[PDB]
Amino acid sequence: KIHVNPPAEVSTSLKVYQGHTLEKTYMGEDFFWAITPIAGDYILFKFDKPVNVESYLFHSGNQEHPGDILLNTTVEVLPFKSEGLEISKETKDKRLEDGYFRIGKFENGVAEGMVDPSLNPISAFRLSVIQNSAVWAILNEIHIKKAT
Repeated sequence: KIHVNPPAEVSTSLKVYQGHTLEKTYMGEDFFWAITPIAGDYILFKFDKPVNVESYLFHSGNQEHPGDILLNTTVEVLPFKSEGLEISKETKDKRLEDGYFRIGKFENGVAEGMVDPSLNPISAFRLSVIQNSAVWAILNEIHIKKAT
């Protein structure tokens, strides 16, 4: 699908297969196709400006290769403000050492979810590969939706 995502510098540690780069998927042009993701691989969307994020949608696999999905991969967000924000005990528990919050993860090839209003606006979205994959990973759709 084609969405207008917030302007961003987009990068990955992953090796892509035959031109299937992350920037084209972010732009709606083609699907991302990574060779066998390993623990500690990431996909990074670093926004040019802070974004008030309502929700996110990542769909892995596609019609032609439906088992080429993202497994054991988390959804992490970097708040623009590092301090000056009360957050709940539950939300503090999701804070990583590098200051990203772990808000979600891939379940049967899909990650979709709301952003806690207390974390907005956001400077970056990251997808962290926590464990090794046997399968290649397609990203067919990326939608980061603005709340404002």
